[PDB]
Amino acid sequence: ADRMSKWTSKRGPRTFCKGRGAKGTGFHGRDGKFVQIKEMIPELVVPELAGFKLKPYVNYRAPEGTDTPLTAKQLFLETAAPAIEKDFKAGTFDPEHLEKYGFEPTQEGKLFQLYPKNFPR
Amino acid sequence: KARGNEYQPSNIKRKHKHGWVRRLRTPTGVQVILRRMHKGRKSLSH
Amino acid sequence: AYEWGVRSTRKPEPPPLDRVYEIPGLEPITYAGKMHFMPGLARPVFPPWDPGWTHPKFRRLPPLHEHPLYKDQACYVFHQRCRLLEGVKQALWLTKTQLIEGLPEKVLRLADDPRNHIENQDERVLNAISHARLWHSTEDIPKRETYCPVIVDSLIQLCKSQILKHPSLARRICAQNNTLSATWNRESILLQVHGSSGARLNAKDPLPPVASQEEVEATKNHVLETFYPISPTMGLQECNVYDVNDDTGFQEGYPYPCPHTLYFLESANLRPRRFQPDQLRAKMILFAFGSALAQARLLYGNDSKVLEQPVVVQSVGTDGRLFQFLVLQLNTTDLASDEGVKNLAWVDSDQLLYQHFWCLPVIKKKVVVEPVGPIGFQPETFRKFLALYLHGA
Amino acid sequence: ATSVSWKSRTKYTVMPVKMRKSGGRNHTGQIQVHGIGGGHKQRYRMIDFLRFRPEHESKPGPFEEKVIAVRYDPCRSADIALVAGGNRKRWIIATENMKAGDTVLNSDHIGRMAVAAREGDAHPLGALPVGTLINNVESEPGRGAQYIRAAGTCGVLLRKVNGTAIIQLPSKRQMQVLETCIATVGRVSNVDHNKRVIGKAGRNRWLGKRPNSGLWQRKGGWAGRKIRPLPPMKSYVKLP
Amino acid sequence: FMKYVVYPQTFALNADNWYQSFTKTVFLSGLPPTPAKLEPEPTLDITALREAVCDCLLQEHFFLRRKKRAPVIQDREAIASPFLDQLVASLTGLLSVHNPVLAAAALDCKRPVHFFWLRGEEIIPRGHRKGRVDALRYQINDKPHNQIRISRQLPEFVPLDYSIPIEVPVMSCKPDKLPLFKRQYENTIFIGSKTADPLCYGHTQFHLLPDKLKREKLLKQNCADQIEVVFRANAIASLFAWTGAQAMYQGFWSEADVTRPFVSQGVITDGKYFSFFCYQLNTLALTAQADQNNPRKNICWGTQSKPLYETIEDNNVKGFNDDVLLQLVQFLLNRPKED
RNA sequence: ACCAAAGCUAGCUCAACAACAAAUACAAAAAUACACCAAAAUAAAAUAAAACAUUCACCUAACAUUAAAGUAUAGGA
RNA sequence: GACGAGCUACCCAUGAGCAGUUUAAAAGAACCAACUCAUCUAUGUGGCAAAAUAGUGAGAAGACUUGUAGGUAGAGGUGAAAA
RNA sequence: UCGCACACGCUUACAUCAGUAACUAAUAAUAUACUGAUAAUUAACAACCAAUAAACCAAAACAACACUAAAACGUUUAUUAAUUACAUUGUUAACCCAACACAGGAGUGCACCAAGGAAAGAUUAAAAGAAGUAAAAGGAACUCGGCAAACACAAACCCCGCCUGUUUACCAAAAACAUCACCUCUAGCAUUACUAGUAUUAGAGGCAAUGCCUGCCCAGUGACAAGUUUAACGGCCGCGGUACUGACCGUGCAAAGGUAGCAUAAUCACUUGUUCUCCAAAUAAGGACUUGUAUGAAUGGCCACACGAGGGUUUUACUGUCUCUU
RNA sequence: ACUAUUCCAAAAGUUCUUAACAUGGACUAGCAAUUUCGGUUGGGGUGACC
Ligand SMILES: [Mg+2]
Ligand SMILES: [Mg+2]
Ligand SMILES: [Mg+2]
Ligand SMILES: [Mg+2]
Ligand SMILES: [Mg+2]
Ligand SMILES: [Mg+2]
Ligand SMILES: [Mg+2]
Ligand SMILES: [Mg+2]
Ligand SMILES: [Mg+2]
Ligand SMILES: [Mg+2]
Ligand SMILES: [Mg+2]
Ligand SMILES: [Mg+2]
Ligand SMILES: [Mg+2]
Ligand SMILES: [Mg+2]
Ligand SMILES: [Mg+2]
Ligand SMILES: [Mg+2]
Ligand SMILES: [Mg+2]
Ligand SMILES: [Mg+2]
Ligand SMILES: [Mg+2]
Ligand SMILES: [Mg+2]
Ligand SMILES: [Mg+2]
Ligand SMILES: [Mg+2]
Ligand SMILES: [Mg+2]
Ligand SMILES: [Mg+2]
Ligand SMILES: [Mg+2]
Ligand SMILES: [Mg+2]
Ligand SMILES: [Mg+2]
Ligand SMILES: [Mg+2]
Ligand SMILES: [Mg+2]
Ligand SMILES: [Mg+2]
Ligand SMILES: [Mg+2]
Ligand SMILES: [Mg+2]
Ligand SMILES: [Mg+2]
Ligand SMILES: [Mg+2]
Ligand SMILES: [Mg+2]
Ligand SMILES: [Mg+2]
Ligand SMILES: [Mg+2]
Ligand SMILES: [Mg+2]
Ligand SMILES: [Mg+2]
Ligand SMILES: [Mg+2]
Ligand SMILES: [Mg+2]
Ligand SMILES: [Mg+2]
Ligand SMILES: [Mg+2]
Ligand SMILES: [Mg+2]
Ligand SMILES: [Mg+2]
Ligand SMILES: [Mg+2]
Ligand SMILES: [Mg+2]
Ligand SMILES: [Mg+2]
Ligand SMILES: [Mg+2]
Ligand SMILES: [Mg+2]
Ligand SMILES: [Mg+2]
Ligand SMILES: [Mg+2]
Ligand SMILES: [Mg+2]
Ligand SMILES: [Mg+2]
Ligand SMILES: [Mg+2]
Ligand SMILES: [Mg+2]
Ligand SMILES: [Mg+2]
Ligand SMILES: [Mg+2]
Ligand SMILES: [Mg+2]
Ligand SMILES: [Mg+2]
Ligand SMILES: [Mg+2]
Ligand SMILES: [Mg+2]
Ligand SMILES: [Mg+2]
Ligand SMILES: [Mg+2]
Repeated sequence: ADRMSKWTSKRGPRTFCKGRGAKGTGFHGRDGKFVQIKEMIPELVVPELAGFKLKPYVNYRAPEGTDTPLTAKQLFLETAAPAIEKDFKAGTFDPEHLEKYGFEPTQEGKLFQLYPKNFPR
Repeated sequence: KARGNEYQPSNIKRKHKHGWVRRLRTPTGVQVILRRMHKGRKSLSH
Repeated sequence: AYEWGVRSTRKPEPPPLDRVYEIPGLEPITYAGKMHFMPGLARPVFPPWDPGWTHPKFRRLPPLHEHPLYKDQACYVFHQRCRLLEGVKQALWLTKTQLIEGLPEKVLRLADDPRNHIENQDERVLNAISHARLWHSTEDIPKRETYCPVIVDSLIQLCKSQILKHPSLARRICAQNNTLSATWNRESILLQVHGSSGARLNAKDPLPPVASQEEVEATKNHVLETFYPISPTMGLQECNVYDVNDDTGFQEGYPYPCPHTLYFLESANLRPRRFQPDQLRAKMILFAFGSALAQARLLYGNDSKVLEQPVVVQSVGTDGRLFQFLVLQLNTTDLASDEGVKNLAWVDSDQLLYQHFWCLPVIKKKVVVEPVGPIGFQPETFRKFLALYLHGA
Repeated sequence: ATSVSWKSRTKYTVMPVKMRKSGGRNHTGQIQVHGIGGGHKQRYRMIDFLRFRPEHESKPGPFEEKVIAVRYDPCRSADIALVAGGNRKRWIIATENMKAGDTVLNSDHIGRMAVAAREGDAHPLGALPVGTLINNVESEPGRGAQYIRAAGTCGVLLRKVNGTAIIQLPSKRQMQVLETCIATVGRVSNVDHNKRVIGKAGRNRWLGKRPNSGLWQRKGGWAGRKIRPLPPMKSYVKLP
Repeated sequence: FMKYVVYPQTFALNADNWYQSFTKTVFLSGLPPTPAKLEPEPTLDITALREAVCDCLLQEHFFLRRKKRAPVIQDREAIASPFLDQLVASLTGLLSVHNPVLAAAALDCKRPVHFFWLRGEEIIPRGHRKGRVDALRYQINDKPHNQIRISRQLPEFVPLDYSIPIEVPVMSCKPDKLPLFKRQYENTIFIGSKTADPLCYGHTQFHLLPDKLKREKLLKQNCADQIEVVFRANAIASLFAWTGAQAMYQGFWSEADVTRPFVSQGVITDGKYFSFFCYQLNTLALTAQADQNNPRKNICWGTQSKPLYETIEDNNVKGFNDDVLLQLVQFLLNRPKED
């Protein structure tokens, strides 16, 4: 008997199989042969690094900065505000359709939706 | 004949009798879980 | 009417609906709001669930009537594994045929020819028996599923060795597991043999009809036996969706178009798993009949006529220890009537190859009484076997 | 805790079906009935006790069927016959001399003139003669037969009253039924079942039977030879 | 005791060099020296055999209808196996009319070839037996698609003392890194037939390649040369066992060595592509004991991989190579020397 | 002379006032497939009565506090 | 009032073993291994051991041994009754 | 000479290099078990790994064919089954359950060595104790008893069980229990037991096969339906007179008055009953006799086969049990 | 308490009937529950006595 130690695939019988938490890539086949779905395998999207200047570290005498965490409002000001005052001043403002400023009424259309959060990272 | 060897270890048996699942399946077992939480046991159950 | 369910098993009936569904105009407040069960809340009812897009695997099986090929006419299917109650009798009535005891005499004279035997016959056949029954397996006592096809194929190989003396035998090609679909009408009842037999030997050249016209005309007089209490249909599989088309395992213009010999193996270990030697005979009669009707409607067509050029097929069938030989001459494409001229079937049944075998020396009172090997050998059975192989040349 | 009965299958089949035997336990795991356990492994054959059972509801009339084979059954004392007709096979309980390659009649039809019974003949009682030997007898018409199934036993039709049969069960208790009900005419198979002798305790265990207890008791008041006048007659006739 | 199961068909990186290491085999590209001693036999019809071969190919890939498969992936394993069998079966009668040896023969259909042998040495790393010395053991369990069995031995391709500049590759590793696994169970030496059989000698074999080892799968895996090697490896295994069995069956073993070199042939097949092999076994002693001073080696000659046909379309076979048929006939025409 | 010995802190007592994140009920910590869910029935006895049978305060509830009062009453009285 | 049938009693599924010899016989038959029990003696008695060791013994195709996995719970279970 | 592997179960105890004054080893030496650092078992073996209809009555036992207890195991036809390199997971050990680095408990496949292993830290050669070998003459004279031991390993007769089986794990393996058989009672019937059964069946018990039998008693107490039952609980006699005994007679009392057997018994006491056999001698053993006033008939009586690690007695043979020890 | 019995009531009906459930109140058993088993005594018991 061991109470304290955690339960792993290594402790049990033959029949006990528990993955260590790697993610499942497929389903079982007809013949019993195992089937992978090309769309369940995470595909890393990597830019070409050669062309650009950036480094893992920074110069020491290079300055830090005044620390401003990004707020919803700041964002609204940088993006939405200028166009908004532009078209209310023109008087062409339409409170009905805000889509020209970048607002999205509901998220199910687009690829990566924020609230149900479709994407890993 | 000679005694004291009584416990023949089986994992399927260990977890089927004292397993977390099995406790939850019964009101009484829940009471157990609780009683153990209230005493702050490291191990709630197998 | 004692019913066959047990209430204790039958899937539990719905819990009687909470009484707040008994009140007209009233809104039962349910836990559907919390998406999990709660006590104290009335229980919700839910729409039959419709995942608007249908996943192929997880969906509720298509109800059977829905199918395009579905027909309302009851069709009795016969396939590889169907068991007939009265084997040869039923077989014949379905087939509108008459059986004769011996093989055709042509094949006989083939068999008995001093010329057509191998180099050392008994040596070779005994060695094929011993190999298949013992020598081919790692373990002492091999099972039937291995050794049966081994013996049949070893026979086939001893006969393939004759191509040197009789080089007309290059005209043949073997085929495994062949879709065969044969649909015909017999006396208001629709019968289709549909499925795969084990092994087909196809010939490039058709087979010469073995019945003299006297046989044909005398067959016209024969009264079919009737088994009253039993419908002729018993032992078949009723079906509401089928295709009526005449198919043999091949497309148009096949280089070895003409079915020659069919090979039916009984490979099972359990007794009741195999066929009784009678039902076997039936099964291969119907199937041989199929192989025949296929070509019949290929070279001539669906029209119901009596044949000016009689079809002939063969079948062998096996325990691996016991054989059934059969030759089938198709004479008629109209079977709806019972009263016409009938096809002919020769059947040599229950031809014992060897009596019994011993893989271990059988020992009594510290002596070896019986050595290992076969008890009894019938060169007769093989003679006929080779014979059926050799019939084209 | 809970257990499920093996007895769940809906389709009639002739093919022998595997079953889990329970020595003496109820669905709880308690022991209801002592003494049972450790039989030999047994398959169960599905027995049609409703002898007149029209195959297709389209053609209603009186049957004939054929005896294909007669086999030993583990479940009952009786020998069973595998009988087929039309497109169906069914096991029914075999009368004493029923043998393979045979013809057996079923009829629900009641004629005035009665009839001459072969053994395997299944008939409405009221259409039988008044001294016949009967078995596999049904209680209420359409129900399926319950009474008189055991090996070597047979009942007897006594008289016919008011469109109702009176018969005599093997306990020698008499039973009052509608005449409309089906019974088979004869005695059940294997009539020497009585005289079989279990040779050794073993055979008794082979039957699935565990020893009596070893607790010694005194015989209570209930013991003795009791002499009772016969119990009155069972009437399944429901009065208007 | 404990042994390594050596599979013929393998996903291992370079199996060839490894199996040479095991078996004491030396690999020679190109077919064995042509035995110019041939009599003027080749009266053979290449049109009749083009006919015969494409009969099978077409029955399989076109005419013959199977109960419809939902995959549509048209498994090359279930596709080729019947073509292969029916091909050997067909060709046998035909070429045997010229070469009667094959009339007396028995054709083996998917049946096991087993072999068991000792090689090399080990100081055992772990266990309570740690530090002790143990022989390394291997067992080949094989199930060739077809074999051919005869009542007399086939002629040696070179003498028994014949030597080559090329030396057997010594891998620096334990075989586990291949990967290889130790699993012990009954050790069988088997030819496909028990010792009692009148046919003690193998002619050729036919190995259909399993699905894992398809070409396409290999090029998907970023595997290039492997396509060739997969073939190689297989031969060097099966053939070896095939030969060894025979030797063992004749009473030879690691301490009796061998008097007369043993030879068999093999044909390895992806349903489209072929390769042709010859094994001449010389040394049966791979036991370090007999091995220390032992000069001789075991040899396999083999064919570069190669297609039969190209792209069957609508009952026609477009691409075709007689070369294939020619070496096939070569093999199938091989004879026991006569006295 | 060994073994030993001494420290005053850790906290306690009584009383007033009023690290995400993943994963977790498959054999918990295992992303992913077709169902079912859920439920309640007086507290008892030890003990007092010198035994034990009716009865035996507190033991559930809130209601406090100073009295009326150990009174009216209830009790194998 | 919880907790226990991984020991043991009894089932329920589900696997597995029984060589040789004698026998017309796989017959709760004989002989005798593995296996299973535990007769009789001697050791042992804070033991090697909270019931063992050595000899010696009965059974050994059966009401036989045994694996894994379920089942019955104390006012009860289970029992070829020894509370 | 208990070896290799697997399952189960154990968890790093395995591997390499370095350390050990002390801690583990019940001592040391050194290291599979103490310490530290660093590594490590790689999938083809194994786990994961489809449904719904439909035909199929027909055992495994080298399976020819049968036996009775009636026996697990899947083929094919049809309907749909995400189609696509590589999924995930177990792979070390000298190991586990007994508080121990325990003479014990531990399933399967192969082997009897090709594998594994050491009974003795060093001497001495007292007593006593343990285990073993041998012993003159004698051969059970020992002793509760031939227990143990033996160059023996044979016969016989009894009581009790009929038999193979089971029982008090750890003081009882039996004459207890069970059991084939025989017998009573209770049951006329349907979806979870009994039972997918139906009175030749199924339950509550009794007594123990076979063979011969099983006598009389319903008043009491039950039990059943006032009446009936003992193969239900339970019972089954006096007191005098007569040819030492009493067939016969008187009279009373009971529901009936104990029969057939059997008998000093595994049967209160008397009691080492009387006599015959066995022995030189027997409170033993067997045979008879027998009122046992307390035997006795399914709470079973009586013989009898086979059987018994049951309990007694004889003989053969054998011996260190013993003379009497060495 | 419970399991069966038998009954009056209650409920539904007929002008006195009862199918399964089923309540109150009785009865008869089975299965059972709570509790006790006095003192003296030339030790206790039996006797005798209080
Ligand atoms: Mg613990
Ligand atoms: Mg595990
Ligand atoms: Mg494990
Ligand atoms: Mg393991
Ligand atoms: Mg413990
Ligand atoms: Mg155990
Ligand atoms: Mg039964
Ligand atoms: Mg009984
Ligand atoms: Mg009893
Ligand atoms: Mg947590
Ligand atoms: Mg009390
Ligand atoms: Mg008190
Ligand atoms: Mg007190
Ligand atoms: Mg109280
Ligand atoms: Mg258990
Ligand atoms: Mg045996
Ligand atoms: Mg025996
Ligand atoms: Mg001794
Ligand atoms: Mg013995
Ligand atoms: Mg014996
Ligand atoms: Mg359990
Ligand atoms: Mg519990
Ligand atoms: Mg028991
Ligand atoms: Mg007792
Ligand atoms: Mg007692
Ligand atoms: Mg541990
Ligand atoms: Mg130390
Ligand atoms: Mg290992
Ligand atoms: Mg010492
Ligand atoms: Mg001494
Ligand atoms: Mg001594
Ligand atoms: Mg002496
Ligand atoms: Mg004496
Ligand atoms: Mg004395
Ligand atoms: Mg004496
Ligand atoms: Mg003795
Ligand atoms: Mg001695
Ligand atoms: Mg005595
Ligand atoms: Mg006994
Ligand atoms: Mg026995
Ligand atoms: Mg004891
Ligand atoms: Mg015991
Ligand atoms: Mg004892
Ligand atoms: Mg008796
Ligand atoms: Mg007894
Ligand atoms: Mg009375
Ligand atoms: Mg007398
Ligand atoms: Mg007498
Ligand atoms: Mg006495
Ligand atoms: Mg008496
Ligand atoms: Mg009596
Ligand atoms: Mg009595
Ligand atoms: Mg008694
Ligand atoms: Mg008595
Ligand atoms: Mg006897
Ligand atoms: Mg004895
Ligand atoms: Mg005994
Ligand atoms: Mg015994
Ligand atoms: Mg009280
Ligand atoms: Mg007193
Ligand atoms: Mg007193
Ligand atoms: Mg006194
Ligand atoms: Mg005194
Ligand atoms: Mg007194």
